[PDB]
Amino acid sequence: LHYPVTRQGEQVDHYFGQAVADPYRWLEDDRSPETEAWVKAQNAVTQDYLAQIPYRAAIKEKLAASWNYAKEGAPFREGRYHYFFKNDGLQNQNVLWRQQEGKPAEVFLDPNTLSPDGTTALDQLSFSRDGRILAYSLSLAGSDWREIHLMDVESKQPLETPLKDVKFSGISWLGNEGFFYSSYDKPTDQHKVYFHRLGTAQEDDRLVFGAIPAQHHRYVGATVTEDDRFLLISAANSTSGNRLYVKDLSQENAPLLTVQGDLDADVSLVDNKGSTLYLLTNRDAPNRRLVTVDAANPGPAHWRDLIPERQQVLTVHSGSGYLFAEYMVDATARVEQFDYEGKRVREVALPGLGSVSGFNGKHDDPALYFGFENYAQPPTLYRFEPKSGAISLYRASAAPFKPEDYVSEQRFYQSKDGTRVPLIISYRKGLKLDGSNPTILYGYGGFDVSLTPSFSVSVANWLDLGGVYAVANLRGGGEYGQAWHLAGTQQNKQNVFDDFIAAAEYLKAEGYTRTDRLAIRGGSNGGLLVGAVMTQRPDLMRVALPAVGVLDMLRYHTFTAGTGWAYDYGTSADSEAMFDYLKGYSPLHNVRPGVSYPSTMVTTADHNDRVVPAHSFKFAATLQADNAGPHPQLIRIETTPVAKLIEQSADIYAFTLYEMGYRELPR
Repeated sequence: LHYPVTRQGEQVDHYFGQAVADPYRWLEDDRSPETEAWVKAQNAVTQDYLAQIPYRAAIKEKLAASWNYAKEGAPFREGRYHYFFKNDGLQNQNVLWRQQEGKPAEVFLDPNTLSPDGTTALDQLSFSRDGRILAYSLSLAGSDWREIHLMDVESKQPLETPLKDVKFSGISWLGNEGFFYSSYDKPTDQHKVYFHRLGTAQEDDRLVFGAIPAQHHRYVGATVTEDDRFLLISAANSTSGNRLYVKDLSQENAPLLTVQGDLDADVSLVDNKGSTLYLLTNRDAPNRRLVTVDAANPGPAHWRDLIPERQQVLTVHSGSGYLFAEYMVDATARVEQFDYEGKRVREVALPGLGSVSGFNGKHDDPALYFGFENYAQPPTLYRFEPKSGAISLYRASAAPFKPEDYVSEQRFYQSKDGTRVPLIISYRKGLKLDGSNPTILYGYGGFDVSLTPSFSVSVANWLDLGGVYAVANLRGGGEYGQAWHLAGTQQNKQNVFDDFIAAAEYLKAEGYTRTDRLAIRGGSNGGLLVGAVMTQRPDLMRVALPAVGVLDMLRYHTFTAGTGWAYDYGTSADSEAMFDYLKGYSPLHNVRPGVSYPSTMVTTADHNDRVVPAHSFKFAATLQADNAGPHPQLIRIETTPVAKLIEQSADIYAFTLYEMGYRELPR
C-alpha cells in the first residue's frame, strides 16, 4: 500500500513560549493547486483499496434498493391550501406539494429543478400571515450562506428579486408587511437583524439590531409572535448562552426591553398570550423550565414558573391553544399537555420508546401531527386531536424494514469516574452474545446535543448485514441537562472520551463484540471524539471512522464557524492551562511515530463551511506518515447527492467489514 507522498513544511507555531511544528500547514488551503492535487491522489489510493472488496457492490445495491420508497410529510395549512412534502423515493430533495378542497394535488415547489445536479437545496420556508406570499431560503453548494427567495403563492412566480448575503438566519413575518432576517453586512463578524419590507429593495432594509457597539454579537436571531404582537431578538457569541430582547409591536416606535441581558443562560420564546411572554429557559434550572413574565417588565427577577423544572430535560412546543411539554427519560420521549394557564390536561400516550417530532401548530389548528421513530422503527406519522386527545395513525412508513425483526435495547454502563451512562444497542433478532458480531459504536458528546433514537436506512442495512449498532449518550450532550453538558466542556472534555472508551469496554465485556470486530464512528464533534479515542487508545478498536471532524484543537478557532465554539472547547489562546489541556488531547497533535493505529477511513468534503477540510486533511496526512502497523490509514474526500451518499455509506461499510477480516458478507 503506497500512500501519496505528502510534503512537510517548516511552519512552527508558538503558544506561551512553547513551540509546535505544523508541517502540513499548506493543506489548510483547500483551494490551492497543491492541495487539490493531493486530494485527487488520495482519493485514487482510496478507491483502489476499496476495489479489493468483492461485496461492496452488493452493499451499494442493497442500500440503493432499500432507500427507494415513497415518503410523505405531515400536511400544514397556509391560506386556502394544504401543503405537504413528498418524495417518490427516487428524488434527491423532497418536493413541496399543495392541494385545495376536493381538488387534485399539484406540485408547488420542486427544489430538484432549481439545479441540474440538484446542488442547490431548500432550507427554510416561511409564509406570510395570510399565506399569500412565501419566503424561503436556498443554500447553493454546501455552504452556510443563503438567499431568501420571495414567491407569490397563487401564481407560483417570483414576487421580487432574492435577498442576498443571508446567513445563520431565521425568516419571521410581521403580518403581511415583510419579515425579519439576519445578515453580516448592510443593507464581518457582527451579525445584524434587518427588516425586509415587501415592495422595497434590500439595500433599503431597516437595521433593527446589531450595529452599535453595545449590540455587537456573533449570532442574532429575530422572531415575531404568531399574533404579531411582539418581536423577540436573541443575541449570542457562542453556541450556548444568549441575551434576549423584546419589542412591543402594537405600540408606535416601541423601545427594546431586556428579557435577559447576560449570557449566563439560554432563554427562548415559546409564545405569548396577551402581554404575557412564555419562555423556555435553563436559568436557575439545569433541566430547563417554562416561565411567564409580562412583556412590559420582562427581567429574570420577575419570571414566574409555568412548568417548573423536573428531574428530566424539558422541551416545549405549542399548538392549537395548548403547550406540549416533551420530557427526556434516558434519551427517550414522553409528552404532556398543558393549557396556557399551566394546568395539566393529560399525559399523551406515545406509540413506544423513541423520539417524537411535531406537536407544533398555529393557535387555531383543529388537529396536530407528530412523528414517532427509533432505531428499529422507521418514521411514522400520527394525528392528535387536541381537545379529546385522540390519536390516530396518519401515515405508516413505506420503508422496507419490519420493526419486529430487530432488537433495540437500553443498557447502562459506568465510566472511569463511576458515572452511569446510557447506551442503546440495536441488531437483528437471533444474534448471539459470543463477542464476534461486527459492531459500530457511535457517539457525539458535546454542545448540549442529545442523541435520541433515530431511524436510519444506512443503519438498518448494517443491522441486516448482521452488524450491531450502539449509541452512547456521553457527557457533553444534553441528555441529563446542563450538568451533563458542562461535565464535558472545556477542561472536562476528557470525560467525554473516557465515557466513550468505557462504552467500548462494556460492549466487549457483555459479549456483544470483541476488539477485532469493533469500529467506532462519529461526525464533526463526533469526529473529534473518534480522533481523540483512536490516538489515546489505538488498542481499543479495529476500525476508526472520523467524519468531518475537528481534529486540530490548537487552530480550530482561527477558522470558519470555529470562532463560535469556545463555550464547549475553550481556545489555545485563553491561557496556558487551556493550551496545555487542548494540546493534551488534540488528535492531530497526539498521533505518534511508531504507533500501530486501527484501520482508518477519514471522510470529508473537498470544501466545507462549518468544519474546514484542513482538519481531516492534516490528520490523514499525519496518520499516513506515523502509522507503524499493517492497518491502512485512508481518507475519502467527497467531490447527485443521495446517490453520492449511498456511495459513501457503501464505501464505509465495505471498508469496515473487510478490515474486520470478512471476505463474504456476515450474512
